[PDB]
Amino acid sequence: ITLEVPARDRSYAWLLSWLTRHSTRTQHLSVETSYLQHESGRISTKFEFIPSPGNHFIWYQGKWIRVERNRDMQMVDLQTGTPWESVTFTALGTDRKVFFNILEEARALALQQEEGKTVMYTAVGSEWRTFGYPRRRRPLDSVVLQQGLADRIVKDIREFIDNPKWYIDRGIPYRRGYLLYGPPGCGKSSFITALAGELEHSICLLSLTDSSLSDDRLNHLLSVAPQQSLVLLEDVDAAFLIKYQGLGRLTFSGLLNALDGVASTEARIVFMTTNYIDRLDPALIRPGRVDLKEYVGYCSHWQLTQMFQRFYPGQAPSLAENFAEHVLKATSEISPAQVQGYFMLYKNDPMGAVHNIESLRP
Amino acid sequence: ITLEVPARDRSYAWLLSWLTRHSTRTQHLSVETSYLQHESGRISTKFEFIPSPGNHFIWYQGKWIRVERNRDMQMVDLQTGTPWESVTFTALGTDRKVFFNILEEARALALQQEEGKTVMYTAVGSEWRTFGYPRRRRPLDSVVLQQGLADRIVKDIREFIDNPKWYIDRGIPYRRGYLLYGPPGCGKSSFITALAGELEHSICLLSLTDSSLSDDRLNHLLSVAPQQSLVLLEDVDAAFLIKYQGLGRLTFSGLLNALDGVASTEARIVFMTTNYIDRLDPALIRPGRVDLKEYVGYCSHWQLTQMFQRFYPGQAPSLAENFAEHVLKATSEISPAQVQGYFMLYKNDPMGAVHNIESLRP
Ligand SMILES: Nc1ncnc2c1ncn2[C@@H]1O[C@H](COP(=O)(O)OP(=O)(O)OP(O)(O)=S)[C@@H](O)[C@H]1O
Ligand SMILES: Nc1ncnc2c1ncn2[C@@H]1O[C@H](COP(=O)(O)OP(=O)(O)OP(O)(O)=S)[C@@H](O)[C@H]1O
Ligand SMILES: [Mg+2]
Ligand SMILES: [Mg+2]
Repeated sequence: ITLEVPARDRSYAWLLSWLTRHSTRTQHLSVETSYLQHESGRISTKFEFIPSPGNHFIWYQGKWIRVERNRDMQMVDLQTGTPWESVTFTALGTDRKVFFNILEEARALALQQEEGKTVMYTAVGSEWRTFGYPRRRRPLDSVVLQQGLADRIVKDIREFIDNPKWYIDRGIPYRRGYLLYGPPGCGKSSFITALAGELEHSICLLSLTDSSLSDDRLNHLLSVAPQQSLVLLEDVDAAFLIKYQGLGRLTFSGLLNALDGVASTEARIVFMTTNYIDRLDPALIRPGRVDLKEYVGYCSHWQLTQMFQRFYPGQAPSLAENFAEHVLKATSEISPAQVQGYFMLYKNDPMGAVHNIESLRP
Repeated sequence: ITLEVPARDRSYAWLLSWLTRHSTRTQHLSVETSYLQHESGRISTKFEFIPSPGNHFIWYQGKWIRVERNRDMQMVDLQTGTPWESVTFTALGTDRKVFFNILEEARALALQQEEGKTVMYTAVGSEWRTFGYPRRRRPLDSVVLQQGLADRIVKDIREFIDNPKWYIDRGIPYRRGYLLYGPPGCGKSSFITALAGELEHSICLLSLTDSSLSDDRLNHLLSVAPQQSLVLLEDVDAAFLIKYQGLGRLTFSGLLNALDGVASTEARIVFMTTNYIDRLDPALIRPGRVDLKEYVGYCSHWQLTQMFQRFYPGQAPSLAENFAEHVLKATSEISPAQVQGYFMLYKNDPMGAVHNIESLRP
């Protein structure tokens, strides 16, 4: 008779979600307490009732079905670092089309739960797991970069995603990589978040300086990356000097051969972020691994004008021009974050913002 | 009565494949979720239904057969680092020819699944395992090397494979090795992939700087390498200085005696790749271990001409000559990867490619 055993690998989440959502008559429940991010930032705790071992029964269209958890917890391993957490579906039939159907429905509901939000994955051992809960999509119009830099990057990445046949009919690998660099507090990580929210993509964070990251495990992680997901390497310069400086068993050649080597996977987009670009070996930022280097730097006239128009909507452009001129006359280099803080002091008080410029001259 | 116990060693894969393919009436299934690389790069997730413990039955020609998995998971070891994963075939006969027949059929189907693709193996402990899924065979006409370098290597390796009797009638060992060296971004790994795809061979990656690689384990791995497979050592210079610099318990003499020693195996082809050749000890690149050193270097006139003809098919040769002349006049040394990126900017716009050459002068 029909029987299915998920095995707890890159599928467990979706089936748990469906189990909770559809049944509504189940017993042997549990308590999963977590945070929920309501509108207006006022978080509140929330309970999800999820299975616990013993026999659970569900009536979905057609025949009765018996689902179950078989957690005979012998877990001497890091493969889960928790009980093995099997699951079981079964039913008194021998036409296994309906089981395939229910699982695909679970996939559909899972991918539909995140409609206007941004998932963040993370590395658990050598697999990708959800991390926390869906975040709020930071709009892309609220990250003011230099004149004609966000449009360039967005256009290039869109062109990359909507021309896969041009890469195959010439034998090139279907990969790409980007590198944002510049001083501290200038718009790298925020732009990455906004870009991920504009392309309906997700994010997958990867911390090289981590105690459980061998070259083989890294080569396996980037190959099993979720579909339609940006991978991200934050501060890749702090990992190497052509010599490792972190806790772990990762080398330089392993990284260089995992990004672009002989057994690298297709349809992958990697971002890197660094503050200092002189400490990066030229064998890691050459074309093939990193096809677009961009410098997100200190503010200029246009940036300050646009930031002023963002914070105080409903003012004449003359006031914004006055602000930009005064600030850029006062101090030579000023990052957008300092300007953000300065506006954070004067909420809904544009005149006071234009009057108290002299507090920025360090 | 007839009974067989695979023992989970260099055979498990093929029997699992046959179990899935032929039965179609099995129960106690499972869920193996993975990626599938359709045409046009648009990957999609995919499910394979594979066995799970309990009794499975199959009707293959002749007599009924009872197959089974006996996973009584006690796994305190790295020999599998997972449950022991036995398998069992059995049948009410005493003529053990048919079992041999079914296993050979499984081997046939397994070797036939990969028809126009390239397998990549990897090192799991001290055995070779499949890694991911079959890749797409990069054509050899899309890797433009110097004038008469790919033909030379391909001809030498073909002559090696099609004259095994000349090596035995003179007592020489039936081994060979190659070494590609040169600057970064000049065509080493890509050429290795193309060459493996042209000879219907496979690839077996080996990372020396790995935490679980003793000299004995290495001597055992290269002896149990799959049939018709290139072995590959990427960045062999970063492992030694005549002193180890990696995580592991590997030495120099162990490597030198594993490649060519007293207990080295026959019918083996090894590739090495390095950027710096001066840091290699002359006792590792002398003849016997490495019989052909080649320098894949910066571009020249002919390379640029051929690359232009590859990217923009259907243009007059005059335009390609103009491009090559202008680029080689602009900058002294330019690698093929920079040229690839420059063409990646101007898609299907040859005139713009010939006009915007000056953007390469650094
Ligand atoms: N162009 C910009 N427009 C709006 N806010 C910006 C801009 N650039 C930076 N910021 C502000 O910078 C803050 C954080 O930006 P980040 O991208 O994290 O800076 P950063 O480069 O990561 O600095 P480090 O090195 O990580 S401490 C946020 O509060 C943003 O509001
Ligand atoms: N002769 C060539 N023809 C076409 N593409 C080439 C050629 N040489 C290099 N490339 C490009 O180089 C890229 C990677 O080639 P690789 O062989 O990996 O370079 P590499 O020598 O491995 O550099 P490192 O040291 O590993 S960063 C691919 O995108 C190729 O298109
Ligand atoms: Mg940051
Ligand atoms: Mg390489």
